[PDB]
Amino acid sequence: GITGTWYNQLGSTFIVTAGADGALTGTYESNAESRYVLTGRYDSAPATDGSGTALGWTVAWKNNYRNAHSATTWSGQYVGGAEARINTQWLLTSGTTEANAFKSTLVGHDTFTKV
Amino acid sequence: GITGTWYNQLGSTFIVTAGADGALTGTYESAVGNAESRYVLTGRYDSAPATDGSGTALGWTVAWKNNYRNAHSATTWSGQYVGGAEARINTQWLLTSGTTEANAFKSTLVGHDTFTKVKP
Amino acid sequence: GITGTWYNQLGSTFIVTAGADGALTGTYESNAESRYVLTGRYDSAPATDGSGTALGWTVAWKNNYRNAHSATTWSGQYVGGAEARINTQWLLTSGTTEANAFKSTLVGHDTFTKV
Amino acid sequence: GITGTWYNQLGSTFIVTAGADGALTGTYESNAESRYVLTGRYDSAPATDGSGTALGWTVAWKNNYRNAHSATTWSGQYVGGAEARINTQWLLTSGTTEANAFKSTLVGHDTFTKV
Repeated sequence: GITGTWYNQLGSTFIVTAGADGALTGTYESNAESRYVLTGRYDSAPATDGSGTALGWTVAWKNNYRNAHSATTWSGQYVGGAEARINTQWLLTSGTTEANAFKSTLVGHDTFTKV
Repeated sequence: GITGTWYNQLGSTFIVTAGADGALTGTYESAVGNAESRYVLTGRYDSAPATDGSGTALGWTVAWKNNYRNAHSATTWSGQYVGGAEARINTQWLLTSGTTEANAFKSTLVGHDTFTKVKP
Repeated sequence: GITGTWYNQLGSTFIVTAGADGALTGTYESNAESRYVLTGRYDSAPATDGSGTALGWTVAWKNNYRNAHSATTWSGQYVGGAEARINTQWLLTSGTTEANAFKSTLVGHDTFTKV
Repeated sequence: GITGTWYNQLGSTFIVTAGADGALTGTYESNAESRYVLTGRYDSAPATDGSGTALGWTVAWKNNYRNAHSATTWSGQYVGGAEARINTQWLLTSGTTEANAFKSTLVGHDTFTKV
């Protein structure tokens, strides 16, 4: 159920392939200037008790056209079914000097759907 | 640089290779939790950091499943590498477990890790 | 604005009083055994540009009937408007031995509405 | 054991009184320009098995001299002993417009000592 195209509410889009041995590979877009490589991992043998599938992935926001000197990680779970969704929490860290490290990391949450 | 063997404050080991293309590949062995042996890791880093003394942003994921066991969970580390006298990588991390919908509210642990090239 | 009775996504009720110089006082429930004291602070002089009102509160999960040996803090902002809402992120810390400190804190998010 | 003056390792000072009712009251200094009111809660009946004591507190960064339109919540635990410490994770939320509301919260950590 994970392989495919996913959308959040802010428009953004991500296309992933969930390989056989837990790999997650794909791209994240918000045009070419807006596409970034993603890579992650997921639990390739989840429970069957009704639990979701744990996964995670990272995007460093540099492509051949841009560099924000930052990286986001999303940690969450795939919830299959008719309203399949991926519920995540994320951390965005920015390259900062030591003096400003205390405010280098933003936290938030995102839900992705197939629609 | 980032490539090498790193240790966190708890004795966990992170062996990583920083590719040319912003890719991070390696292995992680955790000292704590529902873990055993090495786990595959993958991530990304900024391969063209700023000059001003800023650190290098990076992140990576481990799904806690190998041939020995499966914890049904995954951890993502988000942070930055700071080179120099004592090189170090400072991170914040999110550990998400597979749960049913009713317990999704308690599925995610949050913490911070410091990695260094010398074992503590 | 902030003063009154609020509800989250899950059926918990939060009754607050917002005081003239930034105190937040009240109770958090989910009967009496599920009733706990909260306290916090808010920006008593927000921006007039459209931004929300920053706030936070804490609940320790001890009352006369129960003690879970833990505390939750909510960090967020009130938004006045169509549906007045409080959007938050929370941290729940459990008292642990230092061997288990790594697993002591959960993170999540909640949205409160007067409905 | 919590009542007292506490220092983090970046020049900040927390003076707190822990009340018999589970209340935390005090001052956070980062000068009188730099003094802010804090309020929180803690477990007034913790375990005596070596587990720490859960607590939290909030500072809204408004005083009579300045206003950052922001608030920090600290979630953590007190650990007694020779080298007593309070280990925390915090959330700093800023007042933002609706569209910037995703970049509104910073996450970090703090350790305080009686030094």
